[PDB]
Amino acid sequence: KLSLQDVAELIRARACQRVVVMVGAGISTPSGIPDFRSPGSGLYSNLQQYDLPYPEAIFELPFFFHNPKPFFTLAKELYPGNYKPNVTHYFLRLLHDKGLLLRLYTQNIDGLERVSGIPASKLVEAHGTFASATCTVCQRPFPGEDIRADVMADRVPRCPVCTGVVKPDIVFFGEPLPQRFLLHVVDFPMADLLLILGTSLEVEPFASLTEAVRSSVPRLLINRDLVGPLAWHPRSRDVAQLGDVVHGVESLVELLGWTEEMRDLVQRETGKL
Ligand SMILES: [Zn+2]
Repeated sequence: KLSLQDVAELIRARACQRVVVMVGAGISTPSGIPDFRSPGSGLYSNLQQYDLPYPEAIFELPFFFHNPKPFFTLAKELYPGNYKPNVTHYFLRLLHDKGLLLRLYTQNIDGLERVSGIPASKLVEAHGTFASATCTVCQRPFPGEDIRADVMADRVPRCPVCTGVVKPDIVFFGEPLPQRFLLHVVDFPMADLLLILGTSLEVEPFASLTEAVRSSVPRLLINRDLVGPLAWHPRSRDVAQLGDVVHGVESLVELLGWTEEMRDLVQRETGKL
């Protein structure tokens, strides 16, 4: 058995230079990111004014092409700017800056990884991103920055060449995952540490990735509770810090002796923001 502290030591001793992180919704709740599926919110209330059989319909093509305006409501809401990364995000920013981060697989679409300062090439956004868009009609690619004004103005972005709808590269139901997902073939075998923050590991094939790391490689789950493959097939080098994600992360930063540096990075970074 290893403890959180033992993992911290591997990092401190420089024995973990190729960390692979998987993270889910649990890291973005702190930043106040609303759940579109959860009642009681401002965003949930918004979508309720449209004719939708359930909230998940905004992620279905047939609905989109019937009426795109529901989706673009969620888009406006989640578009970069509205929200600020949290300590969880900057922690991953730190790992990058110490040359310790091999890759960061995320299932969020809120973009808070890009904002906290992590480079597209270190990221694999498994659910897609608002940081770019495709024309539905002619297949043309565009910077998210470009449909920005239309999305904040409640207008349906339209392609300049053919004037079709320009859609953020989010993944809808039935859609194949982004191309970058296939980086897992080379990232997981090569990982010396696997870190899993704030995800309940139900959605496949995301969950099954935790089974791609070598048995000699520790797997650390920081999360509300023990979940999926980590729960059903345990491994001897598995460590769980069960509890509040933010709390658990501050503990690791502590055990790593990164307190000072984290406190700082968080003040440059949200300063600017
Ligand atoms: Zn077009």
